[PDB]
Amino acid sequence: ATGFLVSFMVDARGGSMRGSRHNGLRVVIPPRTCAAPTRITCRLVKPQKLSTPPPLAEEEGLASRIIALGPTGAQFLSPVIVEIPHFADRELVVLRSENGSVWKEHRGESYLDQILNGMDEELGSLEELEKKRVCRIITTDFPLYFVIMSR
Amino acid sequence: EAQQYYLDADEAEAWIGEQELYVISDEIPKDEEGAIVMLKRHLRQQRAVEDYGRNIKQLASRAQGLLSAGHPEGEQIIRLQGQVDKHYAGLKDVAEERKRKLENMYHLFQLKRETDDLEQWISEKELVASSPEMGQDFDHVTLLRDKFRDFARETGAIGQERVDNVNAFIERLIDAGHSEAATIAEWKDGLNEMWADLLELIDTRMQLLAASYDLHRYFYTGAEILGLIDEKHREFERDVHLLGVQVQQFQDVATRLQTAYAGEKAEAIQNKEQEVSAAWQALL
Repeated sequence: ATGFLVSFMVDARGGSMRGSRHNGLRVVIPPRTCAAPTRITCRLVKPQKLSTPPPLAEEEGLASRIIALGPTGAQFLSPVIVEIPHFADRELVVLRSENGSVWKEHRGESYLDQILNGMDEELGSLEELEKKRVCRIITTDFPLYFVIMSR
Repeated sequence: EAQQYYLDADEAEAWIGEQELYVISDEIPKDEEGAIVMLKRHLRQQRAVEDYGRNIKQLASRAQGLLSAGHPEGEQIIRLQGQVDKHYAGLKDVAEERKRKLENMYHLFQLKRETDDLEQWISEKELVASSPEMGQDFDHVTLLRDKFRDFARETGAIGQERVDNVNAFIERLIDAGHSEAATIAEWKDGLNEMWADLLELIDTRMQLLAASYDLHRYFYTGAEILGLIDEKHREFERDVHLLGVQVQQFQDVATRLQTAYAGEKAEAIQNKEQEVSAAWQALL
């Protein structure tokens, strides 16, 4: 029942947390992935707030709000897992922006058992995620923004 | 006298028509100011209408006197009076509706302004809450930690009041019955959510800073202990057992703290623990 509104503390003992407002929204920081106690923030921002919203091609569309994970710039020692819920011919693509001005594409499977570093957490099958409509972003660092789009 | 009634009735009718089509207005205020002006003007106009009621009642009284006296045109006269009464009632409604509209637009402008100032204030408090600044030494972190505590408190106190006030206000509008109550409610929800987020952001920032304080407090304590071991070494039976207890505590702190860090930082913690232990053994 320990969920977060917008942030939570985590140290090298690792930790996993779900949005209390949004259960599907999940952050997993596996043991040994950050050097010290770190304050993780995860905020869902409306597109209308950016000065450079993700450029949109003809049949392209956003499938989630902008996702800001903090602190911006944070480097982890290995990768971290963030699961983002998204909304329902075309294809899911995660985009990220290091500083808010340029957007690029971001992109595991067998890595799962490894990157958890021994954590007793029951990650879903990629197929179960598709049914519930959640994206799994694996990253070793936080850019200013991540977003989910469909092309 | 009946002849006189007709003129009076025509006069009242014309006055009602004039107030309804030409004096009262449909204009829609663009802003709070505009609304206040329009409301102030409307209320005087409405006092005028209510005040005219005396004229109308008096006329009915005459139409009734002229009817009960058995005037030849008593049926004609009592009808005109019914028509006047009706038209007057129509004007009072139209005036009341207008009043209801202006109050709604006005109040809503106030609330919107007060909500906006508050949401902005919250947005500002959040930036202070997001600072990464961890502080270079123990005295610096002590400073940040103490400064942020004061900030968390001043913000909690002032903010909760302002939040409460906007909430009570929003509720009063809804309880009095407002045309925009569905929209006002979304505002309350949005505002209350931001507040909760701010209080959480404040809280994690505080936890971050407590942890940072602990790390610097440890290293500071290590330095003090080394000096205390050294002081005694250069130098009673009881003092050493006591310094010994202080050492045992430091040993416990080092292990607890270790679980939280990894790599370079965690080692620095272990190095300093052993350094202290080694120094301690030399003394014993």
